[PDB]
Amino acid sequence: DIESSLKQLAERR
Amino acid sequence: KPLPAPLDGQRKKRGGRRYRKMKERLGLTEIRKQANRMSFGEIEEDAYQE
Amino acid sequence: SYMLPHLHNGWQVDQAILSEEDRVVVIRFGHDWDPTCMKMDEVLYSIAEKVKNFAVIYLVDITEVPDFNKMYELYDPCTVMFFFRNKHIMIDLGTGNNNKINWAMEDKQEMVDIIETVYRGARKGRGLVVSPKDYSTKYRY
Amino acid sequence: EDPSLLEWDADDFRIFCGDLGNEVNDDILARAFSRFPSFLKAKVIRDKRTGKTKGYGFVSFKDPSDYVRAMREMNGKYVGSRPIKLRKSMWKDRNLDVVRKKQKEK
Amino acid sequence: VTLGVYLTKKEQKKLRRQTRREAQKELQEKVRLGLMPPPEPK
RNA sequence: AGCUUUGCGCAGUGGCAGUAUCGUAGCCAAUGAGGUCUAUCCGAGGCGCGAUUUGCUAAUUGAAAACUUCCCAAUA
RNA sequence: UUGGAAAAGAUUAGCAUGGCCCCUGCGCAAGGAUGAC
Repeated sequence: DIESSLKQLAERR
Repeated sequence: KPLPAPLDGQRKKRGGRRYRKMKERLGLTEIRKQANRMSFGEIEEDAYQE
Repeated sequence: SYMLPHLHNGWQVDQAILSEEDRVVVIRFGHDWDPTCMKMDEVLYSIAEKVKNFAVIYLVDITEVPDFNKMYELYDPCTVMFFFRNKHIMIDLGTGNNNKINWAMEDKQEMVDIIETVYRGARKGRGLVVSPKDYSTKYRY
Repeated sequence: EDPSLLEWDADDFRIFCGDLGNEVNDDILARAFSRFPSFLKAKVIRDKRTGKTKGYGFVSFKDPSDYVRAMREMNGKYVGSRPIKLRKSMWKDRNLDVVRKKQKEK
Repeated sequence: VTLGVYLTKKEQKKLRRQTRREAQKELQEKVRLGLMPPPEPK
């Protein structure tokens, strides 16, 4: 759950 | 601790009895006059003493 | 991080709004990378468990869930949306538009007061509620 | 002395449900009564040639303990568009008024 | 064979409070049931 | 059989009630809590947290402060 | 009888109950002393 958002944040930044 | 959910029930259903001691503790019969009054016309004590 | 639950489609959003009956649904439309959304989500996480009794927070990505862009005028980089029992609640912040916050306040107490006022007005029955503060001026001196 | 209480008064418990939606809860009171164990009557007081309810309605439930339990559970429950407040029906008739007058002087 | 049980003062007070609450609840249920009028205030 | 005790609950009169009345799910406690008197002596809960049910009636504000179709003109 | 038209309930105050205590009466449990051909 948290990792799914972390990967999205890292990819977009 | 989480903040309790705000709610507004009926403030008071009955009066008298203990209710009076309750206010007596906090909200007792003060002077209730010349303390929250402003005296529109004249000035008490000094002008800008504050 | 972003421990706040996320909604990945319009279906999640439109049953999340109808899921809560005694709690105010808060939806953050925006993007995690967006800094302003980062500030607001940090504030929300700081108060995520404080308002658990009468409020819930969900995060919605605009790119992932773009169906609400036209209907809710989601043209700002970030918006905050308040719902209760399927009805939107407008908040009179003094910014010109009462539908969405559209800004990130650093003080968590301001958001706590805003959500408390929204809950009080929604349970009482008013669709439009007045913010207990004026945000037209940033109060910087 | 409106002749309308002769259909639901059967030595049952009458509950006055007010603070409901004026344009809502037309027949939702019937659903609430059916949910209630007694499911006897859920009459809604409305004005003729008005198009909307008059507010409080009279729900007649045969079982008194079940009526009390439902009133405890449904007190402030969100029914329709507003929480319906349930209290006890008064039913002050001419005989009741005469009895009250007799007991007032004594 | 049977053995009695002795309860302390606090236990007796709690039992009295519970019994009074049960009696009050029974009276309230009887009054709300319409079986008998409530007792006259005094 | 008469009489009486302790404890308990019901009922009743009178009295008290914020140095008062409780919950405590937290902790400690007769395997001893707390003690400046009587200390090779006394013997109970104490400390923090959090509270102070229901009915009736009256009054104020307000146009309306909530119980089931109301109004107008005329005769009987 | 007749004709005609159609605050999502506030606020303050008082009484009683509930709470606690002395006493009374009763019930119950467990007893105490004692009278009688």
